[PDB]
Amino acid sequence: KPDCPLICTMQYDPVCGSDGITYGNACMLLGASCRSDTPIELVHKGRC
Repeated sequence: KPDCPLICTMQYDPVCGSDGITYGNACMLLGASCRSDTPIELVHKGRC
């Protein structure tokens, strides 16, 4: 599973991550995959 970032931004860059969720940003995901529930990933850089 990926890792976590170091505070990306608030430039709403909603990306659909392999799990079924649109994260505020692919960065906010690294934080998720790091402490969400399972090994998440990225599929589309937008609203799916």
